[PDB]
Amino acid sequence: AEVKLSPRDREGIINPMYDCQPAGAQYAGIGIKDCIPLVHGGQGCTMFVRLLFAQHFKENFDVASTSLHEESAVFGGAKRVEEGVLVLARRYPNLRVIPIITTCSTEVIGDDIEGSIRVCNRALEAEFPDRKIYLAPVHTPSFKGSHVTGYAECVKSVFKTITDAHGKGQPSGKLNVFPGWVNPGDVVLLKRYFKEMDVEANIYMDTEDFDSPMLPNKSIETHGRTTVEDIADSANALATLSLARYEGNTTGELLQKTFAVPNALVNTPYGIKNTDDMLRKIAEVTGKEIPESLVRERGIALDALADLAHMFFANKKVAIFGHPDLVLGLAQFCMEVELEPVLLLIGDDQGNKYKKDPRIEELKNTAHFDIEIVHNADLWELEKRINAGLQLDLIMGHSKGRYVAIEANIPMVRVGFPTFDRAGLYRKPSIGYQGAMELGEMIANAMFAHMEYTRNKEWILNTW
Amino acid sequence: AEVKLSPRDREGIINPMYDCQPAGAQYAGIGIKDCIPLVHGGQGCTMFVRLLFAQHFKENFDVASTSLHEESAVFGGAKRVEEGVLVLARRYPNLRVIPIITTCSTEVIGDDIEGSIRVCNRALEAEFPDRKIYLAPVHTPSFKGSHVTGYAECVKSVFKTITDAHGKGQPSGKLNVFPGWVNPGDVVLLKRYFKEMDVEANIYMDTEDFDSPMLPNKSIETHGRTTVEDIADSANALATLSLARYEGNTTGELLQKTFAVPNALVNTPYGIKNTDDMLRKIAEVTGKEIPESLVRERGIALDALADLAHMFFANKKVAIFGHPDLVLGLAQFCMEVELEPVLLLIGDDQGNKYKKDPRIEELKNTAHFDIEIVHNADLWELEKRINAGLQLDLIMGHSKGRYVAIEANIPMVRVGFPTFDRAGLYRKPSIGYQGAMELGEMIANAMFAHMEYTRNKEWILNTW
Amino acid sequence: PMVLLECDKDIPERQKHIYLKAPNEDTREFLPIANAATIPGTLSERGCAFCGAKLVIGGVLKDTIQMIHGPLGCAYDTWHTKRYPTDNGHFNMKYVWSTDMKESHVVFGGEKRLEKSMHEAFDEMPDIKRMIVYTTCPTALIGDDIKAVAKKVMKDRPDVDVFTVECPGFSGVSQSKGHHVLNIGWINEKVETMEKEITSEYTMNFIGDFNIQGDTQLLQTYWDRLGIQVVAHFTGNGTYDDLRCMHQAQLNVVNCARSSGYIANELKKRYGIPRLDIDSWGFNYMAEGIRKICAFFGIEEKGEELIAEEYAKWKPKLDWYKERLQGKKMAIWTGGPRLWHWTKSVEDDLGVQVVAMSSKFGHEEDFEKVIARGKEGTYYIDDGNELEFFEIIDLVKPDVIFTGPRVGELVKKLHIPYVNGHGYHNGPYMGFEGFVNLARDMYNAVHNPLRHLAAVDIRDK
Ligand code: CLF
Ligand code: CLF
Ligand SMILES: [Mg+2]
Ligand SMILES: [Mg+2]
Ligand SMILES: [S]
Ligand SMILES: [Zn+2]
Repeated sequence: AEVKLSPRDREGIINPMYDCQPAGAQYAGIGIKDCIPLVHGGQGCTMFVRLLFAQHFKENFDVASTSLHEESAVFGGAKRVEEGVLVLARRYPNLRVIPIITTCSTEVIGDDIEGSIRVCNRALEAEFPDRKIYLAPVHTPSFKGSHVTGYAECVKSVFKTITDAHGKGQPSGKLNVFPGWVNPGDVVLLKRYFKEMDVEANIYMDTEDFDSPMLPNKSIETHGRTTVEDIADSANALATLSLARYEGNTTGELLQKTFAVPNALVNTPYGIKNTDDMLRKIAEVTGKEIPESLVRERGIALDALADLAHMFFANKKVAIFGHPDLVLGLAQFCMEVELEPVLLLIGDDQGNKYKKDPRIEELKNTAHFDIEIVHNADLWELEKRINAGLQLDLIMGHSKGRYVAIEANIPMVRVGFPTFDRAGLYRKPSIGYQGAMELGEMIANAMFAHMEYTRNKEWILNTW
Repeated sequence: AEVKLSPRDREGIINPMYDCQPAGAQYAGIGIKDCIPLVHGGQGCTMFVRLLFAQHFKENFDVASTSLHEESAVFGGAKRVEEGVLVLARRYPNLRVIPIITTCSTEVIGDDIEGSIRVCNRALEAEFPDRKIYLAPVHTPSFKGSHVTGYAECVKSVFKTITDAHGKGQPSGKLNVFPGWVNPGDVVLLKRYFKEMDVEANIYMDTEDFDSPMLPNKSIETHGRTTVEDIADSANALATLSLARYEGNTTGELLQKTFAVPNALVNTPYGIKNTDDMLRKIAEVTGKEIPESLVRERGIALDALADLAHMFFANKKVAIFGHPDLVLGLAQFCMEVELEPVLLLIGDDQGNKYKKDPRIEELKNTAHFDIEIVHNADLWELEKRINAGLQLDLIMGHSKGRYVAIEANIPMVRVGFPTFDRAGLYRKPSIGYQGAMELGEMIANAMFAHMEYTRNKEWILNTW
Repeated sequence: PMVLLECDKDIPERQKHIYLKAPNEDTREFLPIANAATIPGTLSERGCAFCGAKLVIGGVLKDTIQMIHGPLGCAYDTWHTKRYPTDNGHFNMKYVWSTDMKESHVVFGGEKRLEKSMHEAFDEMPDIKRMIVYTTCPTALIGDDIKAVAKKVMKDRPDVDVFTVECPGFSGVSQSKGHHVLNIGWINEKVETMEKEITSEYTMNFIGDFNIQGDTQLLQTYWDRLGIQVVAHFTGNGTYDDLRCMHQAQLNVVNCARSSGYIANELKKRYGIPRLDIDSWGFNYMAEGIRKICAFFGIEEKGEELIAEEYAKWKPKLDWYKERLQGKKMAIWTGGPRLWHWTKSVEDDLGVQVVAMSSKFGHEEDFEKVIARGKEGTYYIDDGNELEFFEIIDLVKPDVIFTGPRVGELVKKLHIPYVNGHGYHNGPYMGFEGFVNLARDMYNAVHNPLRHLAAVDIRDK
């Protein structure tokens, strides 16, 4: 079995898979309590991303703009950054953290972000002697990488900034956990696993409360739960568990280098084996046993998947697109349940890294069929392959690919970010044992509906 | 605004909504640990019901037959009962409870079940001196009522049998809870609610482990968790909370009459208000406060539903079929989210009771449109009304109605029993706050898929 | 020898139902007793005579009301449980009818309730003009004369035709009795009550095939290519009126000799139509069957052209599966015939070793067949029960079990995969392509990552 990597053969993009770096830096920042990111550039760079988050989560998140205009585009934008910092601090008395996120415009014009931070620190210390506001420089030119890389850059810069200020102190006894770019339901699941294992951990960022209640007292609780103090404490951890090579492992590496916190990168926990291996590594680093409750949740997942695999999934051809950790992990999950992930699409310029991902060899050693991995892909690359005759039984990806599946009449399961065209997906785990089960049942239910709509042996859904 | 009840106008049935009484009695019994029901009648009355359970749950459950053959139909079948009890006892050394369930055959021929029980009790006491087996007579002629009535009769008889044997003991401090005929996921939710409220409670029957794991040690855990001890302790409870008028309230009533355990019947907790009212009754009987965690789960439900109600649900016409407590409760849920449940179908001969149900008046004071409630309904009644021009946007019911929705091109959400044509529904709550949310999101997601397959403004699923 | 299982120490009559074939035995001394009474309380797999009439045979028809005279349970229980498609939108699977018998009909009689139901069914679906009425336990016990009601309905509604079956669930010991009653009534009453146009020099009935997942439609592609007219299929993808024309055929080809041999035997007795038994499951078996049909008709070259094309299309795939399935151990726990149609065909064509077989309702004839074709060291069980199944698993350690879904879901807990030996996984399973489909499902069932994952205890270091 041959797993072939190839790049997109076009210079241009049609139907981009990801957003640009600043968007991902905004996503990282909105998961911090008392944080309002400040995006240094034109207004669209902020407002379109606030909309994107509202599409995925059906919630508002606070992000501010420096409002670069023509004057500042010609003569420099440092005063827009500096004013924006001060306006934020003046109007939001509880604000503590401001990642200052660059854009294509402010990278091209060369504004000196670090210098503006010195200016702002002096101004803020004079104006607000009893406050401390953390300003983190986040360099995210949009003409490199993608929102995946921008998320990773922003996490790293905010951790560098806060841990530079606080340093190393008392050991905490806790794990640091970087799950990557996951849903609130994934964070809920991880918190349960650590609780059942009696392992204290901080999950960075803790986005559980993005799914916020509508409460009798009209309070707004739609915030990140990761605090300054949580972030600072990462220097004191027993170990870091990094779940996502492209979405936070570089922070785990920085904490290893700076503070001697050992980083353990594991496969992102999609599917059974990857979840097993994550829990094995947790046990190894903590000395805690895996509890019976997880053996049971695992078993329930396997029971559910066994009702589907040979009956409905075997020999079915799947295309998967999304963030690289998710694509690679879902392809591994698909093979556990006899699906055939023949086309994997990863959407950015990081192919030199992806060729070295150890999961590629893992996929080569477990595939019963050839796999094509297109990197630097756009979603036109999927559509064009289907137009040329690629026969797929299932697509797994985010909602901006929906018209490809709708028009080709292929069932599609919504995974990754953003999933705006279905309800509630942000609350459903995709990682872990429960998440494998939930994914498999979404796949089956999408196939079942498709059998009904297309009258394809719809009578068979009785005694499976 | 008129809520009108009317009977089916045909003598015959086309496409029955429910199974017969003995099938319901079997469902009651399989929730008891160390129980094998013995169905006194021809072999189909057992085997077809074991298949029905496998369709809903994708699991085996043990039920035995007395294998009534021609000679018993001429001379009586007592000896088949007596042999069947002994053969069970001899081959299943851990068996403790045997509900002896009658059928149409054995009701017609008049076999004396209580007399056979006395014979068996003597035989068992002699043969197995240090063993107790509880034989409960369950009279379930199939020519009246339905599997709903049979379920209630079996619960009552088992409770009578076991409490007659043990009596009243010391106060337990606990609630008895009869949720009715619900899924494992509904039981999981209820356990959580009582746990968060610090209320000790036995849920009768506790069917959580019907969703059993596939375990490394190959053990079989697909059993009811309700024990003899648990049942016998019902006599000592603080109070009974009955959630289903037609599915266990009469056992709560028996316990009140026999043991002075006060029974509180509440609306079955579909939707927000009914859940609110359940929790308030729990708080009243126990003196325990409703916890902040439930306020929050409620608020998360409401938040989710608010993203759907006026956009997608308002003025959409719904038909609902299923058990009476589920149909009436779901109609109330639908109104909370702006759906219009215009046709409610309830499938058996208990209309004299249904006309007195307090929920009918509740529906009359909340509806903005006329509701037809057809009792003694079959599913042909639904199809026929659609054929005659009834315009529906949604059907909610069990999977034996699937072809009606498929052929009429109407989205359908699977609720109630049996839901064999989709995966995992047994694990998803329908009751409570989380259940209301999960139901609403199933409805939206079914509508969303329908918009895509039918190209009905499918572009609108972007910025809702 | 005959085997007394540990679980049967207290029901030791079961020994006469279980044969373990050993070297040098005269099998005539070891034929299981079959088709005898069930032991109460055993968790036997058996069903009822009504099932055999309505669910298995009559209900297959595409154009016929299935009027179940009885309380509603018997109807509910036989609806959404079969996989016999049709070419008219699956009318047979979409609907079931009951007379909804109530207590007052037990007391006073159900004949007028039946009659009313019958007229309603024809009024509600005015394009349907054919009906079968079945008794069930209580309508038998109360003595309703459904034949007389049907006579009256036909007199009042001359455009309909109605057939009746007396099949209460307590009749016989199993579903088998329902097959017999239906087969003999049909031939006695309805065969030769109409005729159809004959369009070929070569005509046959195909007797004992119920179109599971399209089996009958797949075989029909063979008959059409050979230029053979099938007067009637009994009953896969059939019509009521085709079955009235069965006397016209030149040849009766039988697959299910258990459920449908009765009608073939009476067609031969009454009309002189010869009975040819074949195996329409199995790759090499299918070729033998086609060659026999074509030798009967004198179209042997056409048969060889068909067989050559089918082997070219399918044999390489079959052989790929044999290479992977060789030596695997299989159990078959189904009704009866599939034991003797599959034991040697999976061995010949796939290299699969059938180690244990159980028949719910087979007769001694079925055991004669299976034991003749089956292996030494294999267990042959009549009327097996659930505790036996566990004991047999421990004895023979199957790699795969072909059985119904509920048993499949039980043995999954033991990490043993299943294929649905009744309704199939991804069928059809008859014919050349079908046996490839069977092999594919067996392969995917056993070559399954979940099975290996289930065995791992993550707590072990
Ligand atoms: S204000 Fe408007 S949306 Fe902003 S960049 Fe400017 S034209 Fe465009 Fe573009 S790639 Fe991303 S979103 Fe920006 S950082 Fe550049
Ligand atoms: S052995 Fe067979 S299935 Fe059983 S009754 Fe008899 S013909 Fe029928 Fe019918 S209504 Fe229910 S399922 Fe029974 S108790 Fe009667
Ligand atoms: Mg299961
Ligand atoms: Mg919300
Ligand atoms: S049977
Ligand atoms: Zn392999």
